[PDB]
Amino acid sequence: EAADTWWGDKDYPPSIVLGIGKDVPSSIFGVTSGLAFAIGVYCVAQSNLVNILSGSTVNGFYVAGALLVPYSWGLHVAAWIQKQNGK
Amino acid sequence: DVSGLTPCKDSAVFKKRLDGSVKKLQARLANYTEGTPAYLALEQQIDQTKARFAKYGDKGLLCGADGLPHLIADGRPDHAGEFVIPAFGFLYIAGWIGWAGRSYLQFSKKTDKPNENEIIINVPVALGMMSGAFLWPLAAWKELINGQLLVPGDEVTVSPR
Amino acid sequence: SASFLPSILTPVVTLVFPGLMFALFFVLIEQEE
Amino acid sequence: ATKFPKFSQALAQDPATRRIWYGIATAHDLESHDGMTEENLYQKIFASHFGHLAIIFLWTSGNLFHVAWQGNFQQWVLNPLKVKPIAHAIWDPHFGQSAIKAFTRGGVSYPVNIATSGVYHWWYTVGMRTNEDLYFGALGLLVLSTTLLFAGWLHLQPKFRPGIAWFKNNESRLNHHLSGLFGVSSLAWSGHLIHVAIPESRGQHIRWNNFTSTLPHPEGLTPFFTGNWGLYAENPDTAQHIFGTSEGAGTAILTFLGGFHPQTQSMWLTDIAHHHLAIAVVFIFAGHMYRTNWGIGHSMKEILDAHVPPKGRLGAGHRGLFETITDSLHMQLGLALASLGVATSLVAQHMYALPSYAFMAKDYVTQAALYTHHQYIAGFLMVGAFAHGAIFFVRDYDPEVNKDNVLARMLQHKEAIISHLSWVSLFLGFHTLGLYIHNDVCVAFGTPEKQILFEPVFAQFIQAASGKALYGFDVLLSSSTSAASVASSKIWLPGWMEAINSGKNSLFLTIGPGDFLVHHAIALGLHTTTLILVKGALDARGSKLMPDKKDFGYSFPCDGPGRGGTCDISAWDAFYLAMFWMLNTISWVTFYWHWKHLTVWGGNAAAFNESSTYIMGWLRDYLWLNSSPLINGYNAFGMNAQAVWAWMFLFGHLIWATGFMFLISWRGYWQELIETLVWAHERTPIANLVKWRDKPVALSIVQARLVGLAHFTVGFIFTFAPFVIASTTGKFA
Amino acid sequence: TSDVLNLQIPTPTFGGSTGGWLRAAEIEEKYAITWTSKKEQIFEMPTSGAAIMQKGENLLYLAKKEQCLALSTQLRTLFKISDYKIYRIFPNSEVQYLHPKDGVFPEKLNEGRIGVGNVGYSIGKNPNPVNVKFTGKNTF
Amino acid sequence: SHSVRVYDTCIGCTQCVRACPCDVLEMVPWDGCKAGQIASAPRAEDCIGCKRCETACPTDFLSVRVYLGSETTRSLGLTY
Amino acid sequence: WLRDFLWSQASQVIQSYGSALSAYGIIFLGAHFIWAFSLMFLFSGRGYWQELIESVVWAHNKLKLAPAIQPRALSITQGRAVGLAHYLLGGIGTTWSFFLARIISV
Amino acid sequence: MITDSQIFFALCIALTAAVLAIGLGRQLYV
Ligand code: CLA
Ligand code: CLA
Ligand code: CLA
Ligand code: CLA
Ligand code: CLA
Ligand code: CLA
Ligand SMILES: CCCCCC(=O)OC\C(C=C=C1C(C)(C)C[C@H](OC(C)=O)C[C@@]1(C)O)=C/C=C/C(C)=C/C=C/C=C(C)/C=C/C=C(\C)C(=O)C[C@@]12O[C@]1(C)C[C@@H](O)CC2(C)C
Ligand SMILES: CC1=C(/C=C/C(C)=C/C=C/C(C)=C/C=C/C=C(C)/C=C/C=C(C)/C=C/C2=C(C)CCCC2(C)C)C(C)(C)CCC1
Ligand SMILES: CC1=C(/C=C/C(C)=C/C=C/C(C)=C\C=C\C=C(C)\C=C\C=C(C)\C=C\C2=C(C)CCCC2(C)C)C(C)(C)CCC1
Ligand SMILES: CC1=C(C/C=C(\C)CCC[C@H](C)CCC[C@H](C)CCCC(C)C)C(=O)c2ccccc2C1=O
Ligand code: SF4
Ligand code: SF4
Repeated sequence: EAADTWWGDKDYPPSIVLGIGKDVPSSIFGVTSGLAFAIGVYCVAQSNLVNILSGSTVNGFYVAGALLVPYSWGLHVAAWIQKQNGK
Repeated sequence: DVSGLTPCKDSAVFKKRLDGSVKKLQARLANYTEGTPAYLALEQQIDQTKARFAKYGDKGLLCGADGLPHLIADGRPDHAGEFVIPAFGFLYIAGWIGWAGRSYLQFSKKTDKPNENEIIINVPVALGMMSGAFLWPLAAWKELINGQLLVPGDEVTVSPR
Repeated sequence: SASFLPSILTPVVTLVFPGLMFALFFVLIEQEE
Repeated sequence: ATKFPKFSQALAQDPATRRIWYGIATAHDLESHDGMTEENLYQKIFASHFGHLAIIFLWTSGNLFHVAWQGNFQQWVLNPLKVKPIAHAIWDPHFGQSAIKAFTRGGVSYPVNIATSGVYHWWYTVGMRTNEDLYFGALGLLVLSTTLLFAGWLHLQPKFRPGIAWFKNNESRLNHHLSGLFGVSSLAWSGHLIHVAIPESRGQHIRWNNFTSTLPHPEGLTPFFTGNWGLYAENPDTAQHIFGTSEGAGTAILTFLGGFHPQTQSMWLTDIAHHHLAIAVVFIFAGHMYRTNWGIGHSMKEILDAHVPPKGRLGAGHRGLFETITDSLHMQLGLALASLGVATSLVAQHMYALPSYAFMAKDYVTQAALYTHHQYIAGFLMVGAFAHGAIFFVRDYDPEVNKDNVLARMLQHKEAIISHLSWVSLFLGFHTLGLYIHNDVCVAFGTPEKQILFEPVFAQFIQAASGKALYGFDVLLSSSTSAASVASSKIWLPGWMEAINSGKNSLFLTIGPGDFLVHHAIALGLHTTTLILVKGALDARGSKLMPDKKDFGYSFPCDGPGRGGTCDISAWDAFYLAMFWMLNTISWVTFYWHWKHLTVWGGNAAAFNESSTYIMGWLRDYLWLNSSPLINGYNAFGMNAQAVWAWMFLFGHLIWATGFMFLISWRGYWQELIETLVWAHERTPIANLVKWRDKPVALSIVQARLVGLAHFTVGFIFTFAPFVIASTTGKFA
Repeated sequence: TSDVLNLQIPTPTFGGSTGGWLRAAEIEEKYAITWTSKKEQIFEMPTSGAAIMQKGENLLYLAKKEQCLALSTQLRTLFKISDYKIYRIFPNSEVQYLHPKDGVFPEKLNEGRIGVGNVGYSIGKNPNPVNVKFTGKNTF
Repeated sequence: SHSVRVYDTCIGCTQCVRACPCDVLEMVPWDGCKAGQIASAPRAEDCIGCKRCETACPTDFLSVRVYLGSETTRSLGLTY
Repeated sequence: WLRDFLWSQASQVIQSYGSALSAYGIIFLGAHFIWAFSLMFLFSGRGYWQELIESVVWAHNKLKLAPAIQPRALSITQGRAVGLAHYLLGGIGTTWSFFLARIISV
Repeated sequence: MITDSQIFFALCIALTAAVLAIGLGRQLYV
């Protein structure tokens, strides 16, 4: 089946909501959240500071780095979850 | 200006509509003898048409490509003679009517025959609430803060679901 | 020669087939235990 | 037993004619049949899915075969703007001579129907050029239908019936659907476009015998493997391409110019393949989400059980929604119909807004018919979704499983929802009817300058923000040296701005006060239909007038004349009432679209802009004016090719009218009439030897409502379709 | 009483109506009502028209139980007759006694009747129809 | 045939039995109310479903309930 | 009939706007509105309207606005009578305006 | 132009599809 993930009677979700990252401490989550946010904002800024062109200027590294902005949202949420859990 | 519209005082199609509107009544005017009240009524209609078109030109309305005034319900301050000021007027009047009805409902509930006070209105008390509903935004706010405007919710009947 | 197929199939299908289906369906309706 | 409702012992013992009607009407209600288990129900539904899919592919194969056999595809390819596409040939022994000469049109010499479904343009874009190609596609779909029928037969066999645990595997099914059925199919369509349809647009002839040795790109897998993916975008088709030939053509397979092909007035074929490739990659990644057999992935139960706001804002969150959705096929079906209705309304908007098939937006008849088609189907699916939600509430909703759920709280405050829908509907109806009647009286009294005409500044602002530059708002895309206008200025902007700022496209039609008023009417229709459907769904389990409505089922006639009267109290009656409102609002939408495009196509948009603000303008300039080619299809002086549309117009009128029979007159009158007829047949000589097996009775109340509603709807469709086809055909503009 | 009916009881004098029993009364099911009168008078038939009821004992054949009970209601609320008996005649000449079953009217209490269909809780405590799914039974 | 049920909110005021046109209902002894009687439905095969009993019940949300079900020659009220 | 009577003779009543016969066009449109408004009562039933009235009464009770004379839906006979009266009024009005605007102008 | 042999081949395939449709409908059965 699955795990009891409901936390409606508690002020914070349990640590098992993080799945494979349920044991990562809060400090690593926050530092990686800040780093991922900075790198992703830099990568998406490299698409408006420099005009993205039809094939000439696409730079797939900036595309792969652009996915860190939604990843940075999940990391700072998981940082709060581990902090309330004491980990 | 807004949405490519021109002012009605600077629109040629508006003036063409003016000329057509007065020319139709002038053509209707030619089969009546002067001094007859039909002739006076028709020239009064012509004067009223001219006054209406002059007022629409002077008020600052915007006409489109069809030469008809277009109202801007945006909320801009220069078009507050449109929707917004009649909006405030209607909101005040509708709140007045609703508060007068609610006050008379409270009074008729507090009497011995609530049913007979609604088909046969207590006219002095009804006029009292009706005239006293002029300060409805303040009285309604006082009742909302005092907790008399709203039933808690566990006291109103509800369907089983 | 494919100029015969409308005049063959359209009457056969459209008339004969649903008439037999209506008769068969009515018989299957009214049969009992 | 041997009686016809073998699935209902209750219906088989009915001595009347109600048995036949209710056995036909309840054949597919697999949940209520006698001795039905869950596993057998799921297996029968799987087999019925296979049969229905085979029916779909047989229908498409029939379309292909008839266009290949009796069509003029050969002549239509050479001249698409002047040759009428052909649906099929006509065989009728009822025709006179003049009907045979009248229906003999196109390049052929036999009586024939002109196709208004746009299948010619669609096949012409995707690489079809000869009748042999259409015939081979018909054979392939025939073999596919045969295979699907055999699969449906096979999965009812004792060793091939899947278990109940296989059907409720949500993670595996969604993974496979999202990856395969969406992404791999989109990837295969992009491959077909690049290999066949794009070379056919450039004059090359690519078929099954030479596609494996002809390179779609001059380099071929070298820009893809090396990473120089921009080499596939270089040298696009110039704006002198001439579709089907090679002058001014390019060697690009994945571009994003944006806008329209200048000759065909449709989107670039290289944009579509690129779009499909992107959607393919996105859908494969999205299907890589749920845990099936290898540890990684999500559990859908944990996601739903976790999503509880911290301090009781949404109650217990979404706890228990996983168990209710999997165990109730009515909730899954309702979600599916709601999403599909949104999808087909979206295709209705986007196929006239952004045409993708070559030489459409110039036929105008396929353009009208496809839009009205998809909008009516959208309304039907939208009503069905709420109907199945009501059915789910009646016989699938567990209150103890959903304790303090996000779904039970919907029933907790249902009165607020119904009352606020009532307020919105009453406000919208009051105000838009008052404005329309005000404009009517002002125009009638000779003073059109006194009309209340509100300029739709919000939607015009949206059009300006998309790039339209006649409203003078000068914002975002309409203004150069803006962040939005600079960031996309060298990918898709110039084609989009040259397509949005011209007056020949349907991209963001210029809108005035009539558009404002009719949009408010559309919002009124949507809110009132939502009112009826939501009230039926939420009061399906009971109300003050009937607190035990769940015991009587989803559909029942009434609860008697007691305690005031209980006519039309079930949720099925709420569906029956909302059907009329759906038909009304879809008619409003299609009237608005048809009149606006009729005025735009004729170069006379001022007629709409002046006459759409009042009701008499609609009545005398759209309906009365455009019925003249339709009702003159046949008259006292002869007939022409629109005689069939005139006949179908009167046909839809008569069906819509005879619906009012069953909708207004109710059972008692007819039951007494039937009893008098029974005496008449029993007490006449010669004819009393013929004896009925089933005792004739009047139609039941719910059956009568269904029959009258079906009549109303069929007459509605069959009186709007001939008008929307013949009025556009009778004007050519 | 018991399942016996006197077939030779005189009938009310009636001129014949087009409201009588059809072919499915000699085939499926037929009903009769017998009552005792004190005087010769005129009553309205449930199948339209007027008939004279005989002084003494009367017998009248109808097609459904509703007609017999409507006639009994007429014989009660009007001129007072309260000893009517309603039967059910089968095509094989078998009669079954229906009204005044236990000998007394159903509105009056009679010791010896067993409650049928009584439910030991209020109507708002019926089970949900989800709990009876795929079982064949109902929540009544 | 329709199914008729009588719930324990009965007060024994006998109006359902009088309102019945098909002799479906009758009064049986009981001890749960002041009148000492509860309605019963021993002849539900003669039910036609006209719900005249439910109109005659004075209790809030009626104690005698008729659920429409299978249709026979009696519940349809057919004279032919 | 449809083409040569109704469609051909409604030209006088639909083009009467801006002239002395414009009241006939106004009454034409209004009688169409009333005739269509009749089908609301003629097709629907009392119980749906009673439940909708309950939903409105909840909001009124919430804002202390419940009338002592309790609002009820129209009875079944009254609903049929209202629908029939509206149907007859709309039909007779449409025919009245159509005939008068046609025959006055020709 | 579609030849007669092609039309008869399509008719044969449709006949086989009809027999399989009858088989499926009688496997769901009445
Ligand atoms: C003064 C009395 C009064 C007041 C304060 C309200 C207040 C309200 N009504 Mg309401 N209503 C009333 C009378 C009143 N109603 C009457 C008489 C009817 C029957 C015609 C209705 C029918 C009605 C419906 C059907 C709906 C509302 C709704 C609403 C709510 C939203 C506002 C709205 O839609 O207004 C619109 C009001 C009307 C259309 C009715 C106005 C009728 C007259 C003009 C008002 C009565 C004045 C009264 C005769 C004054 C006599 C008192 C005097 C002796 C001092 C709001 C709580 C809506 C709701 O639930 O939203 C949450 C909704 O759907 N009402
Ligand atoms: C569902 C698709 C479909 C539809 C609506 C039609 C419709 C029509 N076909 Mg047809 N046809 C189809 C598929 C279809 N065809 C296919 C796939 C073939 C290839 C074998 C043909 C081959 C064909 C020929 C050769 C001829 C027609 C003709 C006709 C016309 C007269 C009806 C008739 O005699 O049909 C007879 C059709 C057949 C014997 C072939 C069977 C049709 C398909 C396979 C059955 C699909 C059933 C469908 C799913 C509905 C199921 C429910 C149903 C049982 C109620 C009519 C317009 C005639 C014509 O042109 O008249 C002018 C004619 O001569 N058809
Ligand atoms: C990758 C593997 C795969 C694939 C391809 C499929 C494919 C399918 N499964 Mg399936 N399934 C799978 C794995 C897979 N399954 C697994 C592993 C399980 C078990 C866990 C199941 C369990 C399962 C069940 C229980 C059922 C299916 C069903 C279906 C069919 C859906 C009906 C249909 O045709 O929709 C096709 C839909 C699309 C192609 C997309 C529609 C949505 C888009 C938005 C439409 C618009 C796109 C585009 C614009 C269209 C325009 C085209 C043109 C006109 C211009 C389809 C054939 C159902 C069925 O029919 O049974 C026979 C069914 O009941 N499957
Ligand atoms: C040591 C690390 C390393 C690095 C940095 C590279 C770098 C590169 N390799 Mg490479 N390679 C490596 C190890 C490495 N290789 C090894 C160990 C092998 C096996 C012996 C190969 C075999 C290989 C082949 C066969 C090819 C390359 C190619 C390339 C170039 C592709 C550039 C690009 O944008 O990709 C384009 C990116 C994409 C098409 C998509 C990117 C998404 C990911 C990275 C896809 C990864 C594969 C994916 C999982 C699907 C494979 C599953 C399979 C079962 C189907 C790039 C220079 C290609 C080339 O042209 O070289 C000049 C090429 O054809 N490599
Ligand atoms: C994917 C879509 C889908 C699916 C799977 C179902 C499936 C189901 N629906 Mg359903 N439904 C749908 C869409 C769907 N519906 C839509 C879109 C609507 C809104 C219109 C509805 C409205 C609806 C209602 C209101 C009800 C169902 C019910 C049911 C269930 C039994 C079906 C039954 O007995 O019909 C058997 C088949 C028939 C009755 C055939 C009737 C034929 C119709 C009336 C058309 C006839 C007109 C004809 C074409 C005229 C010819 C014109 C010509 C002369 C010119 C079944 C689970 C019923 C149920 O059991 O729920 C508890 C129920 O009460 N559905
Ligand atoms: C043209 C025909 C017509 C019209 C006008 C209506 C009108 C209405 N229907 Mg309706 N209906 C119809 C046909 C029609 N129906 C048919 C054929 C059916 C199928 C049976 C239904 C089924 C149906 C259902 C099932 C429902 C409605 C509902 C409604 C109401 C929607 C709210 C609204 O627009 O308030 C605007 C009010 C009107 C348009 C009525 C006219 C009132 C006056 C005359 C307007 C005058 C303008 C101006 C304000 C004058 C100033 C007043 C002055 C004293 C100052 C409204 C009363 C819904 C409802 O009641 O929700 C609240 C609802 O649930 N109807
Ligand atoms: C090195 C940096 C140092 C400073 C930063 C930092 O570390 O602070 C971390 C921190 C606070 C903290 C700290 C603690 C952790 C609590 C404790 C630390 O002490 C330790 C070690 O214990 C100190 C401190 C103060 O740091 C808080 C972090 C907050 C954070 C990181 C908030 C991200 C929101 C993301 C959003 C809203 C994304 C929207 C994303 C959007 C809108 C999109 O995706 C749009 C999208 O188009 C995109 C862009 C790409 C496309 O593909 C996809 C689409 C189209 C959808
Ligand atoms: C009865 C019932 C049911 C059903 C329900 C329904 C039917 C619903 C519907 C619903 C719906 C039908 C919804 C809709 C929605 C929509 C939406 C939600 C939309 C959104 C959109 C968006 C978000 C967008 C945005 C944007 C963009 C992105 C672009 C640009 C612009 C803009 C900003 C606008 C069920 C079965 C569940 C069960 C229970 C009961
Ligand atoms: C700015 C503007 C605009 C907008 C507006 C809006 C958006 C609004 C909103 C509004 C809202 C969103 C509201 C809400 C509300 C809520 C509530 C909740 C209310 C309530 C009320 C009440 C409760 C009342 C009561 C009363 C009184 C006080 C008086 C009378 C009587 C009675 C009792 C009824 C527009 C664009 C149009 C135009 C321009 C201007
Ligand atoms: C709408 C409707 C109702 C609800 C109708 C009600 C409650 C009538 C309300 C009467 C009002 C209060 C009378 C006054 C109407 C307006 C307040 C005044 C409008 C004035 C215009 C001329 C502008 C039913 O009760 C009903 C019953 C049976 C079959 C169909 C229906 C039915 O269709
Ligand atoms: S018999 Fe007809 S009018 Fe009477 S409650 Fe039933 S559905 Fe309503
Ligand atoms: S439904 Fe009619 S016959 Fe049956 S018990 Fe009630 S009142 Fe008597």
